[PDB]
Parts: sequence; structure tokens; C-alpha cells
Amino acid sequence: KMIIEKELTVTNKPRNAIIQELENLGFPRFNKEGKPYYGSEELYGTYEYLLGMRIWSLTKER
Amino acid sequence: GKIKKYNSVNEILSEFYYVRLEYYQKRKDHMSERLQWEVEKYSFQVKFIKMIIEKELTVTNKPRNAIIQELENLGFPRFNKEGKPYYGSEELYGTYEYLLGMRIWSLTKERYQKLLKQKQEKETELENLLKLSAKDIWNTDLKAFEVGYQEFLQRDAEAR
Amino acid sequence: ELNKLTRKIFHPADDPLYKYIQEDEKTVEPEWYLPILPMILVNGAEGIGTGWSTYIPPFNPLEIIKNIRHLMNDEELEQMHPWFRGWTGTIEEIEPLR
Amino acid sequence: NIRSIPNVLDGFKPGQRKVLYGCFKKNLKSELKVAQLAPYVSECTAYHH
Amino acid sequence: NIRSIPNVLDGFKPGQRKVLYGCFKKNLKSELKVAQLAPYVSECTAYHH
DNA sequence: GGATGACGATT
DNA sequence: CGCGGTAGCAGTAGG
DNA sequence: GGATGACGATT
DNA sequence: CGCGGTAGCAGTAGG
Repeated sequence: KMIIEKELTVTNKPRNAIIQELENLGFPRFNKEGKPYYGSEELYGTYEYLLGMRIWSLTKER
Repeated sequence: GKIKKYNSVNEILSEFYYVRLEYYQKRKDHMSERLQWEVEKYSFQVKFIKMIIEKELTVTNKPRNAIIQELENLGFPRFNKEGKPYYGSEELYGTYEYLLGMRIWSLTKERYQKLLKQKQEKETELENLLKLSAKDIWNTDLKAFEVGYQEFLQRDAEAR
Repeated sequence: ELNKLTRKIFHPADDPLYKYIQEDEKTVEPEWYLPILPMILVNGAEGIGTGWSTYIPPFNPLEIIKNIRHLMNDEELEQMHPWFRGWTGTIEEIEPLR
Repeated sequence: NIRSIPNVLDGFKPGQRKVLYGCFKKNLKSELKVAQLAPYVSECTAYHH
Repeated sequence: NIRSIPNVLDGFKPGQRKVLYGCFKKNLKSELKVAQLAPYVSECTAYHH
């Protein structure tokens, strides 16, 4: 949603600068199990649940 | 597959040799084709990320049909599971999965650069390959097997 | 497990080439693999079937490669003799094929 | 004849060839016991014996 | 005692339980011969017997 | 009244 | 293709 | 000079 | 743990 409304841009912007934005927007991390993290490796989880998703998701149907 | 009685060791060796040679030429050819296909794939992925960066192409929203249309109207070829392209316009015709399928990660400059590197490398491969005869490749494999075989003998003598 | 040398003999690159047998609506091993050097002369074989039988003694890989080079260069082949790994005996030819 | 006499090109009898093909399908760079590898190969190579 | 006498809760001896656990790990909705399933289970359940 | 055997997971 | 040996316990059956 | 056995993939 | 039976061919060895 934040990408559609153009409030968030991932095009370019080296992954570090993106991570920062994500954790500065309140986005929690997620490990392999599915457990979240909001504290700010398997212990802390990654943003993979959101950059990992197939570009397909970004189509209205998905 | 026709049972045959060989009258000399060298007869066997020869009848092997020839088939092998043929399949080295064949091998080189296949690797060539496959490689070209890969180069095209990479290239079009790059054209796709690039056209998205320059904002010339937008996938955000726009129901997948309308996107497909754009893609095939920009010249983008389809790709089946093997890796074979299609420009004619199911497994027979291939899909655009090689470009909407890619992880959102790709759209970060770093992934883009990695992609570029991979493309260049693929092309380099292709060029190195086309610069070799069947007997050449066969020879390389042979010497590699010479090293490996020496090591093997060492190990075998070591364990007995 | 696989010997580190196996994938050096049966090169992976040739895999796509072989014609894979279709059995039980499902794909199975190729008709034959094509090693970078005849293996049938490296290990030989023994077998009893119907009407036909077979025995082929092992040979020294190095010799085989030497002759493969010979053919690669349109050169006359050398004649080979049974050779066994780590064997410390002697072999003398008595008649061609003996 | 087919199952007992090898092919001149690789020197394999169909069993052996099924074994190796199996070892190629799986990543056999790490060992496993024979009594498992055999059934595995048999399964993924349509071995009826 | 461990390998011969079952646990009151499921009524399994460790072998049986390994078998079932194996059948759960794999999608056993389609059959396969015993001589393969046994080795499979043995492998993915650390069965040393 | 003592001996042999069934059952079952493992060598 | 198939056959055989042994442990370990509780109770039943056979002479 | 006829018989038996070795080898190997399969029942 | 482990043992045994059979086919099928070419040639060698044993009496």
C-alpha cells in the first residue's frame, strides 16, 4: 500500500537505506518460524517477508 | 544396442572414440544454444528493471493482463521452464514469469548491479566457448582427469 | 558416496545430451552414459546371459588416454595389455587375444 | 542379455547405470549407508527387481 | 525395555513411531513399496538398527 | 509337577 | 527364491 | 576325455 | 546374526 500510494520507494536505494526506512516506519522483522520482532540472524528476524515477495504481489489482483 | 563381439581391444577403443568426439561437438553446440538463451534472458530482465527505474514501465496496480500486453508490445520474449525464448506472440509458449517472478530485491541498485555482472559473465562464457573445438574441450576434460587420477592413485595407495 | 574422480570421468555437461529412457510414464536413467574415456576398458566386465557371454579384463587408464591422444592426432595406436590397480605381478602375451 | 551384458560405451549393465544415475540425481558428496541408497535408486529409476 | 515396551499415550514402540513420523514427514498419500519406505524412515529418523 | 513354546524387536 | 539360529517375560499347555 | 566349477545379475 | 537353492556361457582345471 505504501508503495502504491508512492509513500515508499524501493527502486534503487541501497538495501541498508531501505532497512533503515522500514524499521523507522514501525515495520517489525520476521524470522523463519514466523515470529515477529519490534526490538530494533535467526534471533532477530529479517525484512525478507517484505522485499522477498514476488513482484507479482504489486499487481492489484495479488 | 546391437550385441557385438569385438576382436581387438583397439576396435572397442575406436568405436568409443568416434561417438565420443561426435558428442563433444554436440555438447559444445548445446552449451552454446543454452548460453545464448541465458544471455537473452538476463538481457531482458535488465531491460525490465531498467525500464521500471527510468519510470518508463509501471507494474504497480494494472491487472496482469494489461501488463502482459505491454510486455509483448515492448518486444519482450516469453520463457518456458527449460529456458527457451519465444517471440511468436502453457509450456509451449512460455510465460513472463522470468520478469514478474523475480524477487522485489532485484529492484534495488545492488541486485541490479549483480544482474549486470552476471550478464557480462554469461557473455564472456559464450565467447570463450565459441573459441574452442570439440577436441579442445575434450582435451581440457582429459587433463583435469589426469590431475584427479593422480590424486586418486595417491589416495588409493594411501588406504592400502 | 561419489568418488571425487567420478564427476571428472562422467562430465555433468554431457548429461543433457543423453537420451533418457521413458519407463512407467516416468523418466529414468539414459540408454548409456558417455565418459571422457572408455570405462569398459578401465574396469572391464563379466557377464552371463542367454546365447551370449562376456569377459573383458581391466586396462591401465594411462595407456587408454595415450591411445586416445594417438587417435586425436591421426597416429598409429599402441597395443594394450591387461592391467590391474595395485597389482605387483607380471603378464606376458602368448597369442593375440591371450 | 540386456541386464547381464554391458554397453561398449560406458561399460555399464543397466543396474549399475541406474545406481550411478541415482547418485547423480542426489548430491552424493556426503555418504549414506548402502541399504538406503539401493532402495532410493530403485525408487527413482523404476527398478522392478 | 525402551524398544520393546510401548508408551501408554500413543501405544508405540520407538520403531513404529519412527515409521509413522517418517510417513508424516513425507506425503504418504501415494503408495510406495515397503523395501524403500523402511530405508527412507531409517535415514530420516536416525535408525541405527 | 517340570518342560516347551508364543509373542516381538533386535542381533 | 527361500530357510535357520539367539535374547527377554508371563502364562498356557502337554506328559 | 567327460565333469565340475567361477564368474554375476536376478529369481 | 547368518546360511542355502536355481539359470545362463566360455573356458579352465581335476581325475
